[PDB]
Order: sequence, then structure tokens, then C-alpha cells
Amino acid sequence: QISVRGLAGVENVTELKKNFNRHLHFTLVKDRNVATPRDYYFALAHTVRDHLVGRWIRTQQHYYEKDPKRIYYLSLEFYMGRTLQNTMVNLALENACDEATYQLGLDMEELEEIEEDAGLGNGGLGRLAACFLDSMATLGLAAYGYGIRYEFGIFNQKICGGWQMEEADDWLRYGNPWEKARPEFTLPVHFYGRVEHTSQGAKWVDTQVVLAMPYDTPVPGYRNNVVNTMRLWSAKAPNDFNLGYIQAVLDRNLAENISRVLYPNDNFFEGKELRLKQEYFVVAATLQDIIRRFKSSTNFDAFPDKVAIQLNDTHPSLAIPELMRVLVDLERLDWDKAWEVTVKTCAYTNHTVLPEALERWPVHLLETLLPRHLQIIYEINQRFLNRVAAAFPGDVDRLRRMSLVEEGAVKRINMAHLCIAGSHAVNGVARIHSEILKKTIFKDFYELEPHKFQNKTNGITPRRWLVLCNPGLAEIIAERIGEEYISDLDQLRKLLSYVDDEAFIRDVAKVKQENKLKFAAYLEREYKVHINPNSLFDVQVKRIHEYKRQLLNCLHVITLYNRIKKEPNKFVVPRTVMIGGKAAPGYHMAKMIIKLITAIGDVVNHDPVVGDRLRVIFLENYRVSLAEKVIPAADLSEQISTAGTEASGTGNMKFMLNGALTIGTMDGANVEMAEEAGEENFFIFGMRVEDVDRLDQRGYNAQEYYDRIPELRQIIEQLSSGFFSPKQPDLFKDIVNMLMHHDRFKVFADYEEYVKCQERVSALYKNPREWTRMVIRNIATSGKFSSDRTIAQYAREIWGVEPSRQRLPAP
Amino acid sequence: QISVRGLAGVENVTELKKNFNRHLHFTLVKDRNVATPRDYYFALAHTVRDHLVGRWIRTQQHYYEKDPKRIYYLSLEFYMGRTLQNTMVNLALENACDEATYQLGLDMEELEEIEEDAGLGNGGLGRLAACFLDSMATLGLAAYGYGIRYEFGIFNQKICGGWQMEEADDWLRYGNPWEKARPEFTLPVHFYGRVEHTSQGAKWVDTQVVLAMPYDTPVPGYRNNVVNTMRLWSAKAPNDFNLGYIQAVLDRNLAENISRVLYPNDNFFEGKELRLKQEYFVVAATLQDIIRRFKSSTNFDAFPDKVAIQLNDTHPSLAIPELMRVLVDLERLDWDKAWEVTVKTCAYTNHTVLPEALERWPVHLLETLLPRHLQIIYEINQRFLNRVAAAFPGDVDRLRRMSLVEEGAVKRINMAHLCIAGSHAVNGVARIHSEILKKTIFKDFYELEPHKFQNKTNGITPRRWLVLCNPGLAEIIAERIGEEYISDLDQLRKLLSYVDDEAFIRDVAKVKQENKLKFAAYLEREYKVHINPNSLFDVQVKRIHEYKRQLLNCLHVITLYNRIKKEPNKFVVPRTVMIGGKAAPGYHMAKMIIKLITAIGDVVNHDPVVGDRLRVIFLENYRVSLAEKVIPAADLSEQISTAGTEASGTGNMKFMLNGALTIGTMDGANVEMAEEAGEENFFIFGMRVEDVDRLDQRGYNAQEYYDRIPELRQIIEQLSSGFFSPKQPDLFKDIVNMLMHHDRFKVFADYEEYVKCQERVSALYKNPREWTRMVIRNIATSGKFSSDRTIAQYAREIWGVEPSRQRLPAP
Ligand SMILES: OC[C@H]1O[C@@H](NC(=S)N/N=C/c2cccc(Cl)c2)[C@H](O)[C@@H](O)[C@@H]1O
Ligand SMILES: OC[C@H]1O[C@@H](NC(=S)N/N=C/c2cccc(Cl)c2)[C@H](O)[C@@H](O)[C@@H]1O
Ligand SMILES: OC[C@H]1O[C@@H](NC(=S)N/N=C/c2cccc(Cl)c2)[C@H](O)[C@@H](O)[C@@H]1O
Ligand SMILES: OC[C@H]1O[C@@H](NC(=S)N/N=C/c2cccc(Cl)c2)[C@H](O)[C@@H](O)[C@@H]1O
Repeated sequence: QISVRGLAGVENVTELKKNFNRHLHFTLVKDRNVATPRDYYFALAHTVRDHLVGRWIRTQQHYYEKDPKRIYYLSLEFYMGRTLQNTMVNLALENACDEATYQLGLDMEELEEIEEDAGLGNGGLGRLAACFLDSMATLGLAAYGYGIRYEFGIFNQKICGGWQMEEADDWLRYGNPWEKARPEFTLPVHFYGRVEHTSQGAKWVDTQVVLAMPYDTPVPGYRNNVVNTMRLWSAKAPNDFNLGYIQAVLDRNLAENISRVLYPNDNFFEGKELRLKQEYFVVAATLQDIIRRFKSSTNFDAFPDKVAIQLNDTHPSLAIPELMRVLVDLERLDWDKAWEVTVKTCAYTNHTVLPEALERWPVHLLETLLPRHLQIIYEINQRFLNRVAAAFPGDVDRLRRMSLVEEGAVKRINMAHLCIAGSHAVNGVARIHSEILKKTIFKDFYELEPHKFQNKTNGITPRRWLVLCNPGLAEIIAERIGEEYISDLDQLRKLLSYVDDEAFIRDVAKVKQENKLKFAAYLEREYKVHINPNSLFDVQVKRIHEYKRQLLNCLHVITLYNRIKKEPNKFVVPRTVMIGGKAAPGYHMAKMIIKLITAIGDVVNHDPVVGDRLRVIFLENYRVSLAEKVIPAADLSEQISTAGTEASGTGNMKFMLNGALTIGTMDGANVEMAEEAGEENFFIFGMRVEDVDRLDQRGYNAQEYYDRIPELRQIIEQLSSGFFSPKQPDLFKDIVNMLMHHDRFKVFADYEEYVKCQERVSALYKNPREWTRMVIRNIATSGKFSSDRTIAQYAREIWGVEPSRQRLPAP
Repeated sequence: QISVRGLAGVENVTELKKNFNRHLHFTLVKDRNVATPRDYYFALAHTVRDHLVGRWIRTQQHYYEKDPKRIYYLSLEFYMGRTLQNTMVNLALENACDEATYQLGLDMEELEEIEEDAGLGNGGLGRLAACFLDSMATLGLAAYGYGIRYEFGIFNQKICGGWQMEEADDWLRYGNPWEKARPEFTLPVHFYGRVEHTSQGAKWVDTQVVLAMPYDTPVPGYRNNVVNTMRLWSAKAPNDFNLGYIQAVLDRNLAENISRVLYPNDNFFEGKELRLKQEYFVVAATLQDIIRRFKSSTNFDAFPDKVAIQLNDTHPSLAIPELMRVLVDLERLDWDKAWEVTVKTCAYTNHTVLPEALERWPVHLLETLLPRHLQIIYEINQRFLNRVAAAFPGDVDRLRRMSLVEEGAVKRINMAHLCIAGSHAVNGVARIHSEILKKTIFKDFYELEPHKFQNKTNGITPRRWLVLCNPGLAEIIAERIGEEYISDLDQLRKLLSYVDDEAFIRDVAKVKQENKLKFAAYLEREYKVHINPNSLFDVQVKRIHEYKRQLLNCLHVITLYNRIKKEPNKFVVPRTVMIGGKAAPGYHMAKMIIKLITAIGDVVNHDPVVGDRLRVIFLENYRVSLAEKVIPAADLSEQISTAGTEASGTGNMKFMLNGALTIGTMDGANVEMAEEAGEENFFIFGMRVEDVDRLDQRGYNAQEYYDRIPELRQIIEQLSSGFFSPKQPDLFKDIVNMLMHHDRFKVFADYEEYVKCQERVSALYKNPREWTRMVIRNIATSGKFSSDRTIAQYAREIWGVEPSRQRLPAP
């Protein structure tokens, strides 16, 4: 049907049909009379997966023969979403499968909807790991993702009476066709025990053993025949475990709980023993696998030439003392050589500056669980602080600030400090974020070792986030500039030549309208909600957090409602305001914010005077597959975090690529997006980081804003008095109290500028030609935000490897 | 190579080779350079399993179109063993696969050894269910086995310092190719709650819900293209289960524990809540599935014409009140009609007379777990006792004896009484056992309803237990009489014509020698033990129980050792005495018996004066795959239970079919075996049931035997003084004490007769021609003991259906 989806040759279509029927019969044990739509999905999944096998075997064979430097990306989160369409895209099978299924009397898009998301992450950090794997395969790097195979991923969100309810994400229930169990590579992981000192060094003894069983998932590059591996570990009890008899068998669950469930906190640290066990489990199993593969190439001098380990935040920070443990205790290297190898091998990426998100593990936990690692950490700290002392003699406060060991009621280990000491490179994830790291939280470390600090601005893969989710846009672009841009996104700059092209303008606007129509229909069908597709689609989707300021959005929504009620017969640009995102289960304020949003909808959506000029919808169960639907449909992207709080953002980049304009603060990657597009093509408002700092110095007084802004006062009085909760008049008192007395994120301080900026958005939307021309200018300058660019920079500046766009031989 | 293993045609071999290579590549993601022997097993398993698919689909399609009466065999145990060879045998693929793998450079027998036993049973009862499924498929019955898919089957037994250690049987670790998950047929099972009475009857409310997910395993008939289904249920928590957040997800294990592990007690009742939950789980899920299938054919009058439910012991006895519950509470039938339907649908098989093996559930357990079922049971009891009262007016003690409710400290429900009341047929499993049921434990019930009581003597499948495990014997038989005997075992009578045939005599003896050589080699390789293959192979393999009298065997072994030591230079027929079997983990005396056996071996096997004239070996981890190896190798089968205690035995039949002679008491099926073969062709000894009864009446005094038999006195003095445990002189005091003061099974009473009978065995073994002629007379009369005969009798006399030997069309 459309060109970028590849060829549908008669030989291919005939073959796909044959193999689909073979799988339905032999694999699924069904015939067409009893087969359910789920059976059809599986038959198609197996048919497509068959095409990966040869390429996967020969990619891995290739790395063995050429022995390149291998990259190991360690993460506790890989937010993969669905795999079927992505695989078809990367193998150029989409049109062929579409035709083959059509001839079998099936709708492929209907089959695609059956697949469960692999929701093995919370939000931005987990999704970044996924985009990164796609880019590493597309750039021909010998890369492996290593993580945990959670039995339960991020919970499914249900909204009941306007409140979030959590439901277990039992994603493996029907079996996962996109994994291959590798029980032959099962490895032991050790916990507890004690340290014994012998004539020849320390020994870690009397440990409990949990087995780590690997499951491999293929990661196909874009049409280059490369298939890399994501290896995820599952926890298994040994067979002699706890071995009255019945209870011993039932108690195997205690060991196996390690890989049971993903912790649902993003940007918040909870010091629970189970989480610590998860972090060590992935690290211990992975490092053994890395060392085994390296030996199959005695002398660890060449280890850093053949191995790079990337730590995705501090979650796998135990890699540093674990590598030391293996090199010193097991391989018998001297400390200084082991340390040199470790530093040159490891690099660390920081993803946040919020103090409550930093991992600070109580010493007593590490003492019981990982006694040898605590000893190694103490030694690392002593030698590091000896270096600080020599560089800054007499500066005793620097010594306390820089220590890996934090003093207080409970002694804690600062894992970020451990990562900096033990890594040759430390990076932030957007220019402003990386600068903040050097000037504030890690200032002391930057002064000691300035060469370690780098920036690597985040990106997204334009395979999933354009070709897959927005084929209509991909196609109209391809018609003008060809297909090369899909793996060289900078080519989108060529679209600047078409900004005055009447045909292109019409086509861009038409694709958006179609996307909005499709999404308005998705809403009615699956959620029985009725929206006006002619309205401006105003979208804020991301995890619910005070710093992300969904609350500021709420205030604007109520302002618009109040203005309409004040002057009902005045024209306003119609809007559909969509907010979605999950709240961490224990985060009370985030749960209240969801309830507020739905409560506002309850009032606004049923007011006869408003009509269809304003609708407020909460998008339930926001996840990767939902993002793929809503992002192409959006007109306005809300990126409104308080300046200095969103490290990068990546949702922002997705909207830019897909033809929405952005309203945002100068925070995270927004800064670089505005710089790429031109500030005149962006809706910037609000305090800069410097303004926030000024306000903090004299002190933030919310009352001042309340006193000076009558429209703001009205809203607060409506919230307090029970206008949005007539049955429970005091329901939102916690929210009002926080805003008035305890607001870390200065919601009121940006209110006036935000509302004014929103007026300017409405003005532009009244002029479809000019709206669309600004859109073209955004899409045309989105090239920098490809994760291909990001990964090429990691490769050259951190890992010491060259990317390659060259094809591997096919069959 | 050998004829009974089928044809190896060039087309077939070429095709098998192609598909084997396809599976290694696409299914296993391996090539020949990295493939392990386990990979090769799986490639072969998938290749063979592909051949089942068409036959399985069309068998089930056939039953849907013809709508025959369906047979549902409910069991908590299905002791299946390995599946690969059995499938090849039944599909006539053995020689073709042997050739195909040979040409690929592989040894198929080596690949077969990789498969794990499906050890979903304890011993005889579980293995009977397995033989039954094979026979039902071979006889073309529309039969389904229903059970539980235990994550852990019977434990693997390790012997450490002569003591049994238990290890978890993690049989699903590598994945099970012989199952297909059917999550689309998942059903809810209810627990706890309370009963509410409305204007229109009772309602069971406020229940907790566990999901039952079915897994289907094919059961192929012997070369008739029939493939029946064994459906096993797995426990799954609902997604909203317990739904701080982390703990709620981890607590899903509590629901899912229902299908985690097989209870390892055979012939012993333990009233644990988890076991009760297992029993209801299988019953509730199965009955829903049965009813659903029946409705897909309003009026339940025809239910018993279309449905038979066979209860394998009392373990699924809750089927009776569950059927009533559904018919009365959900379908709104009147009580009397529901009861008529229930009785006509259900039949019950009893497998033991030991009082400690009978299920007697405490009322307080049923009250909490299954409140509605307890009410139904009370009502069943009231109406039943009203019938007893009318038949036997004034007989108040009969009323107390026959009640389903037992009085005492704790009120209990007698499940066997429930089964008799609610079934149209009750059978024992050998003639003597069925007679004992009528004369003793169920005498009162037999007097009330004599028509309900039947006998169905047990059998074994001659596919697994001859063709599969003993191809050499199967072949020499086939050479004389053709192949028809494999599904018509009575044809073995034709071998009586060959009892004087010198060629046949030589061939029978040669096959035994080869089997013994192969087993003597298996022992050296896997267990580093050295046995003389010229010795008489004296074998007792079965679960360890006092009633089975492994202890009597021990006494004979020590007698032989003592006699040798007394007259070292006298000739004795050399013996290898092999004992094996698992002890239930909580059965202390059975654990001591294992320790005694190994302790005797420790003395006997290292005494230079004995040489190779006597060896005592404990066979570790006795299970189905081990039985397939040892049984063909045996010369003498030990079946030495106290008369009246072994309901049938089935191991006895296996040895008979495979060319061993039997030393045994007139107990269980031994009686019918001796009757078939002729008592002159059997080594019968010891008390009959009548003699045991006489002894009980005057009282059993072990001291009398000790006082009168000097050889027995010596043995007891050796045990007591520490001759067999020099470091722990008192180790066996518990055993001595039991024998002397508390022996329920009268070990001493049969000692003299046993020893004398063993002398007669040795005498015959000195004459190879006459030994072998008696063997031929045993094999020739083993036909009655085919489970094909057993199932044909169930079919005609209980289920009301005709067996069919006719082929279904192939492809
Ligand atoms: O279908 C359910 C089961 O599938 C199994 N996969 C098998 S047998 N082959 N895969 C082959 C294959 C081939 C190409 C790509 C990939 Cl990604 C896999 C998995 O090991 C198991 O964990 C899972 O439960
Ligand atoms: O770099 C990718 C993205 O990373 C996000 N960080 C996230 S989701 N961290 N989760 C941290 C976390 C997660 C679990 C536990 C703990 Cl203790 C911390 C940033 O907020 C976002 O600006 C950026 O675009
Ligand atoms: O290989 C491991 C997995 O295999 C799956 N089987 C699948 S996908 N097809 N089977 C087809 C089939 C075909 C013929 C006979 C039989 Cl018996 C099965 C099982 O559902 C799953 O529980 C198991 O873990
Ligand atoms: O009919 C087949 C065989 O059945 C055997 N019975 C066995 S293994 N019962 N287990 C009963 C059992 C098992 C678990 C729990 C409880 Cl509470 C009882 C008989 O002992 C044997 O003579 C006969 O040949």
C-alpha cells in the first residue's frame, strides 16, 4: 500500500502464507474452524520470528570471528513495548505480511493489537534503554543489553471512581514468542555469608545460592541484517534448596521472588532489601557472563580494550565492587591493577538531580547481604579520599562531602559517588543537565577530575517513533526526499525547502487530521468517549510527578473553563485536553493529582454552556503502545517541568518528530530543541534555571501570587470550597495546602506566563497554514534527536568504537 | 534393525532428517557447531511431536461429530515416565527415527536418556492411570484423563551415607515439549466464603477465586491413529489478586501453591489443607469442563448416557457433592433427579484396605474451605441413613458404622462411604481384594446394595512394558507368532507350543542374558558398581512399606551371608540381590529400612570370603525409566507382601511379562497370576489370608519364632549387637523392637517358608533349560494381565461402551 513499508513480491507472500498455515497447525495445534484471533497473532509472530534466526546466528558468529570490542549496557529497566511490528519494519516485511494476512482473510492491525507490551520499565529511563538497543543494532555495534526478566512489569492502571487502581501485569500468561530460554548458560549468584581471611587473601563463604537463568531476545537493526541480543536473567532456586518436605518445596518461592516484579518508582528511592537483591543479581550474573565470553577470545590488561560496561544510572553500580571482587579475590590481581582495569571498563550515566531519587544504601543492609562488597567499598573510599586529601590539602569539609560513606543516624553508601570514583566517564543526558552536574551536585568531583565529565543528549529511535507509529507522515516525507533519512535523521533538514510548498503543507496537515480521526475513533470504541476531532489536541503524557507539573496544566484548564463561563457567547479555539500517566503506588500526592484531573473532567465535560469547546480526558494506562497512538495525533506537546528538574525528557522529542508544536519551559532537552528549531518556532515560557535560583534565595512565597492574580485566587477558592467535589467538599485540601505552603516546584510562579503563552498557541491555531508551516520547521530540525546520533557519540567519545552502516550478508 | 520397530523407508528417513534440521535451526536457534546433546533431544522430540498433530485434531473432531459417550478418568496422579520412545512406538516411527538420527551421526538411545520422567505419581496407583490412558486410546474410547500439572513431581532420591535424601524434581526446567497450554479454556475455582439462603435456594458467596489453566498432553493409541487427551490443570492467581503493592504481587504465590507439588505419601493419609485444596481444584475445574462439553452437544436426563466419571480412589470424591452442587444450585434441578444423575454418572475404584490410607477429612476443614459441600454431604448422609434404617429396622449399630459422618474427638467425613453412596459401581483391583471389600471393610454396604460391587483385576500396557522396554523379547516372540499379540496379549498362549522348542529356549535365555549384560554395564557407567552378570538377579523394586516386607527380604539376605560364612567352601548359586524404592519423607521406619539395606551391602559386598557369590545393591531413585531398565534384566521377582495387604500389585505383572519367575505370597494379583500360569510354575510360600486371620485371633507372638528358629535368633542378635553398624551399635534398635513387639505384618511368621522356598529357586536356577522352560510358561500365560483386558471390562461392565480395534483414517 505505502512505499516505506517495503515490497510485497509474489514469492514472499506465497511463502509467508505457507508458513503461517504451518504454524497454526503444527505450533498452535489449531485449524481455521476453532482458531481465535489470539491464535492468529501467534501464528503470525512465529512466522515473522522465523526470519530472524539465520541473521541472529550469523551476527553472533561474526562477532566471535572478528572479536570486536563488546558493549554491555546494564539496566534494571528495558521498556520494550510490542515487538511484532518493529520486527517487520526492521526486516522490511511489513507490506508482505500485510498482503499475506489480507489474502488469508485477516486484518493484520487487529492481530497486532493482541500482543502484550513488554512493560519492563517505568518511563523515560527504561524507554531510553530500548531506543538505545535499536540504535546500537542499526549502527552495527557488538552490543548486549543485560537486565532482569520480571514476571510482572509495570502495573496496568485502571481508573475507578476517578482513582487509580493497580492491577498485576501478568505479561507472560500466554507465553512470550520473542524469547529463547538458555538454561545451558545458567550461573550461580551468591548472597549473605561471611568473609574469611587466609594467608592468600579474603574468601566469601557460607553463602546462599540463587541461580540466574538467561532468556535471550533478538534486537534487529534497521535493514542491515544485524541481530543483537538482549539477555534477561530469571531467578531459580537450586534443587537441594531448603533440602518438612512440602514446606521446603513451597519455600523455593523465596529465592525466586528476586525476578518477580518491577519496582514501580521512578525518580524516587526506596531502600528495600528485595530491590538491593535485584541489583546484585543482575550485576553478578552479567559480570560472570562477560568474563566467560572474554576468556573465550589470563591477562586482564586487554580487558578494557575488549569490554565496555555502561551503567544506566546507579542501579547496577555494584558492578564496580563486583568487578574488583572477581579480579582481586578470584583472579588474584593486585589491587592497583584491578582498579585500573575497572575504571577503564566502566562508565556511568546520571538521569536525575532530585535528591530523593539518589540511591543511598544503609550500611547495615550491605553488611548482611554483601559483606565482601562492603569491605571493598570501604577500601575504594579510603584510597579515593587519600587522593582528594593530596589535591586539596586541609580541605576537611571537601573530604566529608566527597566520601562514599555518609555519616548520620544511619550510615549510608552514596552510590553515585561510587560510580564517579569507579568510572572513566560520567555523563548527563542533556546539555543543561550536564552543566548542572558540574556546577552543583557533583561540583567537587568535577574539580578533582574534570576530564571524566561529559554530555550525551538523549534521543529516540525514528524507527519506532516515526516509521512504525506514523507511516502516513513517513511516506509523505519519503516522497520528497527518499528513504535514507530513516537511518540518517539529519536529512530531514531538506524539508526546509518545502516550507512554502502548497502541496507539502496540505499533505502534512492531512496526515495530522487522519491521525486525529483514527485516535478519536480509538477512544469511542475502547473507552466510549466522544471527542471533537476539529479541536486542538492538547496532550501531556508522562509519569505523574509534582516536578512535571500536571498541576500547572490543571490550573490552565480551569482558567479556560472559568473564562468560558464568564463570557459564554465569545468565540474560543476548541480544545481537547488529554492528560495521562501512571502514579507510583505509594505516592499520595500523585494519586490526588489524577483524582483532580478526572474531577475537573466530570464538571467540564457535562456543562451544557461549554458544549464541545472544551473537553478534559484522562488517558488510562499510558504505556508504550498507547504512546504510539496518541503522539501522532497530538497538536500541542506539554513539556512544563520547573526549570532545572527534568534531566532531559524524551517524550518531548517524540512529539516534535510527529508534527506537534511544543509549549515548554527552558528545561532539559527542550533547550536544545528550541535551539535547533529556532525560538520563534517554539512556545517558550516561564522561569529559567537562574530565575528559580533567584527565587529560592529570597524565598518562594506562594501567597504573593494568590494575592496579586484574581484569576488564580478564584481557582484556589473553587478547589477549597468543593466546587470540583460537591459530595466531599474538603477532598482537595491536601493539594491546596501544598500549593499555598509547601510547593517545591513553584507552580504559581509560572502561572501568568503559561496562561499568556497558551493564548498565543490558540492564536496560531486559528491560522491553519501558519500553524502547519511552523510544524514543518519543527519536523525538519528534529534530526539531532535521533538516538542514532546519541549512540554514535557514546561509541566515539566513551566506548572507543566506530559505528558502521554497512550490511551484513543476508542468507 | 528389528522388525517390530517398524519400517525405515527412504522417503520417511529423508523427511525426518529435513525436519530435525529445521527444528534445530528455527525452534532451537542452534547450528551443529554449538548444539548440545540436550538440543539434539529437543530437535528429535519436536520432529516426532509434529506427527501427532493431524491425528490429534481429527480424533477430537471425530468425537465431536459422532458424539459418543465420553469417559472421564479423574486422578490426582498420572505416573507417565518418558514420552519420546512411547510416541515413536505407537506411531511406528522407531526404526525410521533410529536410521535418520544414525545418518545425522547421532545415537538415538543416548538422546532418549536426556528426557526427564514426568513423575506425576507415587507408585502403583499413578502408574495404573498411565497404563489405562494408553489402553483407552488403543481401544478407541473417547477418553480424557484429568489431573493436576504439578510443578514438582515425586522427589529425586539421593542416598547419602546410606540414608535417603530428597531433592526437588524440577521436571519443567527446560520446558516440556509434550504439552500444549490452553489458556483460552481457563476456568474459575471457588474457595472459602459462606452459604446464603434465598427464596430460591442456597447461594455460595464471598469466595476467593483461583484460576485453573489447562495443559493438554496427547495420548496416542497403538497404530490406530487415535490421539486422546490428558488435560492437567495449573493454578493461576486472578490479576486483581490481593489488589503494599509489592507484597500483593509476591502473595500471588499463595494461590498458585495449589499445583506446586505432589504429596509423596502412598498408602498413608495426611489431613493437610493444601491437599484438600488440590482435590477440590481438580474436581471443580474438571466438572465445569465436562458440563461445558456436554452442553455443546437443558435436560440432564441424558447426562449419564453421554458422561462417565471414574474416581481413581477417593482423592477426587468431591466430584459427587460438586456435581450435586452444580445441578441443584446452578441448574435448579430437584434433589432426587440430581442424585439419580450423579449416581448413574459416577463410579469408584478402591486401591487399598489399610485403615491409615483411608481419607477421613475433619469436618472443621470442610466447614471453612467448602461450606456448601459440607451441607450437601450432610444431606446425602441423612437420606442414605434413612434408606439403611428402612432396610435394617432397629439395627442402630449399622447406622453408626455406615454413616458418612464419623463421631469422636474430631468429627470426620469418611470419603470412601461418600463414594459408595454416590456411585453406581464400586470395584476392587484384584479378585481377592474385591472379595475382602465385600466380606470386611464394606460388608455393610455390600449387604445393602450387592449389585454395586464388582472386580476389575489390574493390568499393565504391553506397549511400554514389553515392546518399548524389551524389544529383544518382543522380536523373538514376533518371529514365531506375528505382531498381533501387541494389542491382543492373549495370543501369547500360542507360545505354549514352543516350550519344548530348542531354538526358542535358546533365544529366550539369550535375550535375558543380553538384558542382564546391558544392565550390569548401566550400573558400572552411571554408579561405578561392579556386579557378576552370571549370578541370579534377585529383584524387589516398589515403594518402601512395612506391608511390602523389604524386611523379610533383608532377613533372607543375612541368612545367606551367615550360611556362607559358616561353610565358606560349599557351592552356592551366586546372587545379585537388588532392592530399590522411595520412602515417603515422613515415614521413619521406611527410612530405617533403606539404611539397613545399604548397611547390609556394606558388610556383604566387602567380605573377601563371600567373593562374588553374593552382592546386595540398593537401586537409587527407582522410577518409571529405571523400571524399564531393571525389569527386563530380572530373573526373580520378589512379591512378598503379607497376605491380605497388597490390593493388586502391578510390578508383579511387569516381571511376569519380561521373563522373570516370581517368589510370592498368595496376595493381590499374585493369586490370579499363579492360577493363570499353574501353581507348579510359581514359587508360592507363606500364610494365606485365612492363616493370617487365625494368627490374629489367638494373637501374634514374635518371641515364639525367635525362640524356635536358631538362624533367626542369630540375625536378631547381629542387628541388636551392632554387627551391621560397628560405629553406632544401637542404630537398628527401632527395627528390632518393632519386629519383636509391634509387627503388624508378621515378618517372622513367614520366615521359615520363605527361606525354604528360596532354596527351591536356587535349585531350579542350577538347571538353565528347566529354568527357561518355566519362564516360557509364565510369559505364555501373562495375557490376562494386559490393561487392554482390564479397560475392555470397565468399558462393558461399568461405563456402558464398546471398545473398537478399528483404525481411524491417517492423513
Ligand atoms: O513460545 C513460548 C516459549 O518459547 C520458547 N522458545 C522456543 S522453544 N524457541 N524459540 C525460538 C526463537 C527463534 C527466533 C527468535 C526467538 Cl526470540 C526465539 C521459549 O524458550 C520459552 O521461554 C517460551 O515460554
Ligand atoms: O535519561 C532518560 C530519562 O530519565 C528520566 N529518569 C528516570 S525515569 N529515572 N528514574 C530513576 C529511578 C528509577 C527507579 C528508581 C530510582 Cl531510585 C530512580 C529523567 O527523569 C528524564 O528527564 C530523562 O529523559
Ligand atoms: O516448548 C515449551 C512450551 O511449548 C508450548 N507448546 C507449543 S507453543 N506448541 N505445542 C505444540 C504441540 C504440538 C503437538 C503436540 C504437543 Cl503435546 C504440542 C507449551 O504450550 C508450553 O507450556 C511449553 O512451555
Ligand atoms: O491399583 C493400583 C495399585 O494401587 C496401589 N495403591 C496405591 S499406590 N495407593 N495409594 C493410595 C494413596 C495415595 C496417596 C494418598 C493416599 Cl491417602 C492414598 C496398591 O497398593 C496396589 O496394590 C495396586 O496395584
